[PDB]
Amino acid sequence: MYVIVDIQGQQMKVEQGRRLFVHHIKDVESGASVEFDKVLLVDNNGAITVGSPLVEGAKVVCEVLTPLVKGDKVLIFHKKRRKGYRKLNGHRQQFTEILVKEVV
Amino acid sequence: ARKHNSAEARKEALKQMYFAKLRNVPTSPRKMRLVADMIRGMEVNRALGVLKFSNKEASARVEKLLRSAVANWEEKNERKAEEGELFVSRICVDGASTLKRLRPAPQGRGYRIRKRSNHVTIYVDTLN
Amino acid sequence: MNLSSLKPAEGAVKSRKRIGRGPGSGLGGTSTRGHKGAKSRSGYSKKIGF
Amino acid sequence: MDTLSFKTISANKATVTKEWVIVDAEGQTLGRMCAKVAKLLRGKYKPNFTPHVDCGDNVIVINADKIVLSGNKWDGRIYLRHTGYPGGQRQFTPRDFMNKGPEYLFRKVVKGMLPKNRLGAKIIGNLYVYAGTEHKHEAQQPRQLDINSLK
Amino acid sequence: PRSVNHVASRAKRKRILKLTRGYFGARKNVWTVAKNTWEKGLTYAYRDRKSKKRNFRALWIQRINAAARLEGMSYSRLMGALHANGIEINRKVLADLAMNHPEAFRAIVAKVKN
RNA sequence: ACCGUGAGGGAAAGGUGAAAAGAACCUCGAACAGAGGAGUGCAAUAGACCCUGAACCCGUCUGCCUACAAGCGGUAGGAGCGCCAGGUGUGACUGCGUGCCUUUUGCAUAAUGAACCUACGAGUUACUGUUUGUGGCAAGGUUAAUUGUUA
RNA sequence: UACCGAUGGAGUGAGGGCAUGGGUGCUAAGGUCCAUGUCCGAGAGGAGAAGAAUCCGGACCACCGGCUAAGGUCCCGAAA
RNA sequence: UAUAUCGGUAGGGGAGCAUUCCAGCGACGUAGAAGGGAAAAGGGCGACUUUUUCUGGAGUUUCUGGAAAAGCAAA
Ligand SMILES: [K+]
Ligand SMILES: [K+]
Ligand SMILES: [K+]
Ligand SMILES: [K+]
Ligand SMILES: [K+]
Ligand SMILES: [K+]
Ligand SMILES: [K+]
Ligand SMILES: [K+]
Ligand SMILES: [Mg+2]
Ligand SMILES: [Mg+2]
Ligand SMILES: [Mg+2]
Ligand SMILES: [Mg+2]
Ligand SMILES: [Mg+2]
Ligand SMILES: [Mg+2]
Ligand SMILES: [Mg+2]
Ligand SMILES: [Mg+2]
Ligand SMILES: [Mg+2]
Ligand SMILES: [Mg+2]
Ligand SMILES: [Mg+2]
Ligand SMILES: [Mg+2]
Ligand SMILES: [Mg+2]
Ligand SMILES: [Mg+2]
Ligand SMILES: [Mg+2]
Ligand SMILES: [Mg+2]
Ligand SMILES: [Mg+2]
Ligand SMILES: [Mg+2]
Ligand SMILES: [Mg+2]
Ligand SMILES: [Mg+2]
Ligand SMILES: [Mg+2]
Ligand SMILES: [Mg+2]
Ligand SMILES: [Mg+2]
Ligand SMILES: [Mg+2]
Ligand SMILES: [Mg+2]
Ligand SMILES: [Mg+2]
Ligand SMILES: [Mg+2]
Ligand SMILES: [Mg+2]
Ligand SMILES: [Mg+2]
Ligand SMILES: [Mg+2]
Ligand SMILES: [Mg+2]
Ligand SMILES: [Mg+2]
Ligand SMILES: [Mg+2]
Ligand code: NA
Ligand code: NA
Ligand code: NA
Repeated sequence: MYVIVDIQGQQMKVEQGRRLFVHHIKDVESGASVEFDKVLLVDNNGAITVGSPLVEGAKVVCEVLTPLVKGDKVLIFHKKRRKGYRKLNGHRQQFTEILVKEVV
Repeated sequence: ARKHNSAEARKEALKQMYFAKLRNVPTSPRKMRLVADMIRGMEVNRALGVLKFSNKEASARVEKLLRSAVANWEEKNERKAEEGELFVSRICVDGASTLKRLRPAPQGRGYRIRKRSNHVTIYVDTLN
Repeated sequence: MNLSSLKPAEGAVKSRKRIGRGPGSGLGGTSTRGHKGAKSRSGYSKKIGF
Repeated sequence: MDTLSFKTISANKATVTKEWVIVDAEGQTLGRMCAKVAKLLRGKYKPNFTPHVDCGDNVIVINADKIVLSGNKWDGRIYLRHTGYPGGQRQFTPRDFMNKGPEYLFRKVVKGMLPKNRLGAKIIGNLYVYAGTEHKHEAQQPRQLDINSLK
Repeated sequence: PRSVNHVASRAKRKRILKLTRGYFGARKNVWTVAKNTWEKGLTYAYRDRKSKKRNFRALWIQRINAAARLEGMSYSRLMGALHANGIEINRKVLADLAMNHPEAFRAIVAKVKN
């Protein structure tokens, strides 16, 4: 059984014990519990439920493993030729690692 | 003691290699490399015949280098080599120091002449 | 404080401006002089009263 | 690190689902049929379509000499080519192509609707065109596709 | 005093030249050529980070179109029906279901087939 | 040194090792030409051009790719193969993409400029004004040249 | 929402295209001289095959989320 | 805390990194310094910084303040 759930503005297909990376959740610590409503589809191993105003009464419960994980460094470069304008910066996206414990 | 240990390791490693070197041969590395590519990977007695009868000038020095390498193998293995036993397992030609000369050209101009040298390395081994 | 933790008053010392040392500083290339004309040249001086 | 965890899958040579299909050109317009044939060869009818893989079907066209061209295009459409020598431009018609053989006209049309790269050059080799109804492609079991069903 | 930053000046070049490995010919190791090549590549990377979103959306739409035509609809009709019914599943999830979970895609289509 | 009839102009060029202990003797070879050994030495990949030993440039080996393919050579995707536990090499195939500097109303420009690398190379200092940040004293503020003591 | 005083530091004083009102020219010119706006200059992104200033639109960074503009939905090429 | 704002040439303003040397305070080094090769990690962002290993075989460095022969891609 899997579900389609919106976590931090992104729709993910999740199952029990799946170890997601999601957009950073602020003000949590390792081992904390986070609930996620907004389930759009439930596949119960053959039976499919589709929710237009969300699937009612469904949720995904997760545990925070790592509250802050940084992605790979990306170089951000701007240059306009013959104008002398040039700048180079670094960027790292921030994520939270979670583990799915229960799917309702 | 660090450099002594490193040197001892390298000295032990060299005992299992059978090679000879020619250094600062006052001839063109490219022309020498033609001969090297001709004899790379070839059985030693055929290589000696090829170098003896080759039409390149550098083959004469390559032949004596090959004989020296076979002698080094024989000394390090404490026995004489048999027929068809050894083969040219590695050979390389590197460029070496250049002599710079000046040659006059028309209307008062002077041009540079390069007299090049090379190094040759030959490793022999058995066709195992 | 002693000789090991000397500290000037806040805002008392300022770093000097260094031109002609690259694009990121904002002061390289033409080095604050504009493009051409008399005022861009080495040794230009203003004639006083001209 | 790979922080995505929800990725779109690309099909590859092992996981593509290629099939042999047979289409009929009894009374079809040439360009309209060839556009759908190009879609079939490209793989745009597959839910696992992948732009960098040959993922489409092998298409056998039968009754190719019964294709239809509207208007005066049988002789009025002028194809131009060049031999590369001075004064070397040459003219020909779809009629000249069809006289040479239906497969030449069909290949000329389908190429042009295929992508212009190495993948398209390979994909054009999956098209088989026959004048009659007699072709020898047993042991592949091509299924019969109604060309009018595709939209 | 005399100051020459030999080591730092050389280290900057060496750090950048580690990034130009794999390039063709002089563009991998000759420094003025290599540094020229690497910056143009950075402008390309900025542009392509934006273009990647459009490319992946186009791929999803094509896969959804094929699956909808298998089910009997077209992409535009299917998406109009989904929007009218208020289904918020995005094109990435729809394309994933179309490729890998055809029964789920079929149930979604059957929901709005009315 | 070299260049110039001459007046004159005018270079490049430091580093074995603590100590020469600077490699007796053997092997290949006409020959140290050079090397492989042995021996000295902490170390000879410190062996005389000898501390360290970078780049451009030149080779050999191993892995992967490559003989139906067409444009600044990258960038974003992405199989397969190969190494060492989720890292690393390569890159079938696909999308996008006319270097850089300078000068210009405007340059892929068939406008300028550079063979490449390493090293060198261009808003500095003094005095006097002025504005300002920060301070000391304050109806006052400040000494110059110089002098005394010990230095 | 940043207009004036006083003070420290400037650069610019070769402009260009389009629309509108005109002079000049031949009611020629990617011509030339003014005026009023606008854009390029100093501006990336989308459509127009490819185009400095025509049509849409002003780029803090990241995203394999969504809605739209001009313009489009047979294939190359997203969508009837 | 909210709201607003963050394309840029000439050009103005702000805040920093590295380099050589000095003062003060701490430290390291033949049980291996600087330098050279390879690898890994980090930074609102960046200039850059740490760590591991090989080579190397004798010096180097942290923080606070001070002073400049203080940074190259084109002449
Ligand atoms: K410049
Ligand atoms: K030494
Ligand atoms: K020494
Ligand atoms: K070396
Ligand atoms: K490429
Ligand atoms: K010219
Ligand atoms: K004007
Ligand atoms: K030092
Ligand atoms: Mg010679
Ligand atoms: Mg001869
Ligand atoms: Mg003469
Ligand atoms: Mg500026
Ligand atoms: Mg000026
Ligand atoms: Mg200039
Ligand atoms: Mg001017
Ligand atoms: Mg002068
Ligand atoms: Mg978008
Ligand atoms: Mg002699
Ligand atoms: Mg050494
Ligand atoms: Mg040395
Ligand atoms: Mg061909
Ligand atoms: Mg081939
Ligand atoms: Mg001009
Ligand atoms: Mg242009
Ligand atoms: Mg000129
Ligand atoms: Mg030139
Ligand atoms: Mg040029
Ligand atoms: Mg250059
Ligand atoms: Mg140069
Ligand atoms: Mg003027
Ligand atoms: Mg004027
Ligand atoms: Mg004009
Ligand atoms: Mg200008
Ligand atoms: Mg503007
Ligand atoms: Mg829409
Ligand atoms: Mg389409
Ligand atoms: Mg903006
Ligand atoms: Mg800005
Ligand atoms: Mg060590
Ligand atoms: Mg300097
Ligand atoms: Mg330099
Ligand atoms: Na000797
Ligand atoms: Na030149
Ligand atoms: Na500033």
